Amino acid sequence: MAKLTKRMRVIREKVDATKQYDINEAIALLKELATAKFVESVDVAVNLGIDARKSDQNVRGATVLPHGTGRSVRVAVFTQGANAEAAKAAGAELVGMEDLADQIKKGEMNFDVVIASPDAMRVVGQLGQVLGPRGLMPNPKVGTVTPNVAEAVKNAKAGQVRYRNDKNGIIHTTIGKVDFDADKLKENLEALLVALKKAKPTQAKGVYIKKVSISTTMGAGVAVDQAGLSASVN
Amino acid sequence: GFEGGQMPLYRRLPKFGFTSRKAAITAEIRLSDLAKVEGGVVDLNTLKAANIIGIQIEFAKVILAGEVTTPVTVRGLRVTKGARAAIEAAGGKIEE
Amino acid sequence: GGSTRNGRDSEAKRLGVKRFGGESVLAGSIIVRQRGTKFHAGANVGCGRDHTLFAKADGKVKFEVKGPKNRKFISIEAE
Amino acid sequence: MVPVVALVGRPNVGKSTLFNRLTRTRDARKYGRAEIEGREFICIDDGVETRMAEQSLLAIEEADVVLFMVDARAGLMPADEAIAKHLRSREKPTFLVANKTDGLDPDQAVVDFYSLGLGEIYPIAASHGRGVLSLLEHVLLPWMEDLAPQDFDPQSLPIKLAIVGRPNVGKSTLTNRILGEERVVVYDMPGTTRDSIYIPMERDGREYVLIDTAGVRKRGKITDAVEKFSVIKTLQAIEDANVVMLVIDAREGISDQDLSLLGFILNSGRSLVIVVNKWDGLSQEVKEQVKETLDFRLGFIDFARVHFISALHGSGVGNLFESVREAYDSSTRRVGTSMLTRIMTMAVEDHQPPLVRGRRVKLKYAHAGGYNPPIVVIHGNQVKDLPDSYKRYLMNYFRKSLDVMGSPIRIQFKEGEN
RNA sequence: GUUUAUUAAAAACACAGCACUGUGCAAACACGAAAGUGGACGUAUACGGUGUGACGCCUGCCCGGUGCCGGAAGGUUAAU
RNA sequence: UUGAGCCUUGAUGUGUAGGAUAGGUGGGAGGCUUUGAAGUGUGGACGCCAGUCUGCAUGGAGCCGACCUUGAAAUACCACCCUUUAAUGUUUGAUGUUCUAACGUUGACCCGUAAUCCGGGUUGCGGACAGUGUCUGGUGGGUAGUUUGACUGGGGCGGUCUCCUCCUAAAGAGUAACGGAGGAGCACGAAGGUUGGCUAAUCCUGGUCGGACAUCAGGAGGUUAGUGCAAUGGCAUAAGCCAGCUUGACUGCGAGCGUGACGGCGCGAGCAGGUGCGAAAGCAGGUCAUAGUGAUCCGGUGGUUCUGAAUGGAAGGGCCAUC
Repeated sequence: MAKLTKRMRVIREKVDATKQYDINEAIALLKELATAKFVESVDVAVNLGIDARKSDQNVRGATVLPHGTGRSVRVAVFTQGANAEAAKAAGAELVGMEDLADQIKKGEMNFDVVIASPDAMRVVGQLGQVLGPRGLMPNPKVGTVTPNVAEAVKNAKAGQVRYRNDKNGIIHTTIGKVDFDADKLKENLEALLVALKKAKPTQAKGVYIKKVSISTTMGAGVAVDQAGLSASVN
Repeated sequence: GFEGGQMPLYRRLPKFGFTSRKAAITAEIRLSDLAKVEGGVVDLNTLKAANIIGIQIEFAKVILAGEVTTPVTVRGLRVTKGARAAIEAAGGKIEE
Repeated sequence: GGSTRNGRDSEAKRLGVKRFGGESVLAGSIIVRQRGTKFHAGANVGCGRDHTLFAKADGKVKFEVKGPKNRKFISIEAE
Repeated sequence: MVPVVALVGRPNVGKSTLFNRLTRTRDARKYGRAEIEGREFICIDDGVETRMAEQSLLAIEEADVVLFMVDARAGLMPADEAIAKHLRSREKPTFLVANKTDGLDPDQAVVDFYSLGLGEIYPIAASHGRGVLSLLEHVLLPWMEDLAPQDFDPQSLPIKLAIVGRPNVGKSTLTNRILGEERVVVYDMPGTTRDSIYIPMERDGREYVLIDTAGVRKRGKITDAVEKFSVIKTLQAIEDANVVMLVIDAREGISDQDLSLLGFILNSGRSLVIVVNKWDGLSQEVKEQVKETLDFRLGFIDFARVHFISALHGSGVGNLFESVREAYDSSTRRVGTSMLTRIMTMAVEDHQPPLVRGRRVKLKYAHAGGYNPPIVVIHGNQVKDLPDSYKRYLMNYFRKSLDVMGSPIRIQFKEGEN
């Protein structure tokens, strides 16, 4: 079972106890530290409170962010009675209810990001029974259960950051890879950091942001020179 | 203002306004308080030589009223659409 | 029984007759718990919720039954 | 053997609201069914109470079909998703409905919901009227293919009993015993009343109630925001009885509220049997003979019968079952103008009907206006010509000359002769 | 025996005797915010309380041992 | 002596599929994890042990998964925190025992003082207790302030109090009584909307099974039926009754009326905007009409910038909606 909690004690004793690091320095560090064999993940582990409401906490999904770059994804814009007819004028991407309808019901899919109005969305990104991915899968939520379609296509075309686990009040968001550049990464954090302050209007504690921490794997992680706080949005 | 043990009629009505406080520092001066222009220049702090106007002024509007036919100033004073209409027609500064 | 659960409170019917001012709404016949026993007709659309004669814009009561039989017909003819 | 809609949708909320709107049958009470056309079927109803998880878990496995519920303002909720998953694995069919559907025409259903490991979410009605029709039809069709289970003698009804007492004692636990001797939990709720309330349930046909507000071991689906609603229930407990049981403790019983509670019982006009529960841990010189004596002197002519049980031992268990039956026989006793008139004569001769304003009154027969709580109406002189006291004196006499281990008996007086 | 002075003398109140309980001394208890004091220069055959009412005569029922009675939870006896 | 607050180890997740054992991977099938890497207990969905069982005791294969499938998922390299569980670091509180040094000493003596008070000192005994101060739970008619209507053919007794209809009710109207009679505390998204359509009871007579019909057949009859739930007024232009189709139980306003002391309550066309249905005219602003409920507070929900005390935000409050 548990032999000795020694290998983890010496390691955590190095770089965690809220040792606040330059965001960029952290990333520089992040690729290796203890013998983790290949370049790893950049994560932010954000701790949010409570149960009974979420705004972007335990999301089996992806939301649009300032600085969407990091990845770009496949996108189809489903335009049915909604802010679709504004999307038809917009003419960005491909907009069409009944042809994209077919394409949805065909047998095969690849347009991961369904910007959607009513019919398409249910198919792609949610389905299965005991759903869950090969390691990654077409995801459902993309804020088109908060439908807008035209402006949505601009945001959509650009890309998008997926994060997911289950049910804990602490919202983890995987910031990116280390095959993405250090300063672009910083910007990913800052973007999510601005969003979160935004998030949650429903009082349960008036500062909902505890730890902005940045971490990788193999007992390797650090804290951020916290800069998410309430003052406006920073 | 009573009515025995039949219920207060105003306790048979609700409350509903709301104060401004800004309000008390918003004064209301007239067109014919350019009669008291006392200097060719309409300036808030000259109109206190008239004492026509608040001690703790922070705001004021100039409203209609009779005419005086003279150059005026008006800066930092609000002036109404109708109010400014004829004191424009007497010459005088009046841009704000 | 032994009861005396009472109090009456609808009131009002047939206010005025014939020339009635003339007015955009008349009471005409607001005439209650009925729809016929003062039957609608003339210068006025609809039989009100409680059955109202209330002008088309104006009206003296014209009254007076019609059809081959039937009703008693209250009619409104403009003032 | 037989289907049950079996509402779930997270532990609480409007979940109940929907059952009342699907039911209409009270006093069958709980279990309990929702009727549609010909066929009627039952209905059944983080970090939540351990007891409340155990009942709910108990409900869904016997459950035969299930209904999982979402609100208008509710959407997303991983906990709901877990409950939904549990249901799939264990294997019974589930339909996904959404409570007081609202929105602004069907929109956000079905879109979130496909991830729910369930597909088509039907939106409902309960405060409008179209949205109930689809659900009832869906269930109907398989259920139509099938066709599953759907003086008057003392034995014409099975004996009705409640278990009332303090807002302290773990009465609900004593309730679990009374229903048990099987060593099994039983306070699994189903829903069949108008609104969110409450268990009377029957075993052996005969009805038991659990009542008051907290400490009772009322930790339920919730419905009494204040101290008040619960009382609305105990008054139900009165309606349903011909027997009530008062649990009192020997270490928090006879509180001020409680002695009032017994005083109330007298109004309640239903048979009193007095229970003392969790009484194996009390001190060897009991406190408590005197506690019995103060209640005795108030005084309750009935048959007592004191019980000293625990819900965590059981001693009194048989003696309670027995006492209620004996009490019911006396209470429900076949009566009859003859008996009453004959014993009465003795009484008035012996101790003297009251005189009023130099005119002596006159009694002249009694008859029974019903027996179950025994009422008599005696036609004599005027209402004020007796004091309530003499009424009671003559009543007490009858209570004496023919056994009434049962409830207080009632006497009336009518006038016509004067 | 005692008593409603200034309506009411008794069957009322008291009382020995009896009964019951509480209290181990820095006592119970009582007064006195407490200090102190009384209780007591005493000391469980007492002390305090409470209660009943001479006297005589009407039989006042111990749960421990072991057993019994009802009951369940168990033990013990069962099918196994 | 012994509970538990925290700390990091433990490893994984029952339907066909799924090898079983599919909590939760950025990215997703290199990492030369060099060492010749493994199948052998905790773990694990669940004991459904199996086997697959563990970075979890063997050396035996290039440095090595010894690449995926396939479902929802599952094999290059792994990642993101939970339920759970230890081992270890602890952190802290209980009990257990003993002590003395606070503290107690209504023990004994010495002493101010040839003073039962007291004080100081010595010693004996108790002892971190006891007790008390705060805080704090339970109890508490002992003590304390007061509460316990009104109508009313004397009151109390009783019965009754709102809301509706009818009659009394004197023929505009309006209406007393402890008058006489009865009811109501909703129901209902179809029972609504709209189009198109359809036309009873009750009785005769005749016909399988057919009984005072159960259907069928005709005749008489003329709305006495039936109205969502009284009772009444009203009801064929049906309001009934049947079906298609719809979602106006829309929205923002409102001439002008009735009817209330006031609180106020009701009717109301049309315009405007948007809608819906209907071939089109047109109809649709909840229900046959008449009952189905309540001020004011104060707080909850959602929206708004309106407010907002140095100054910006931010709270609370107003507003709009709703509980």
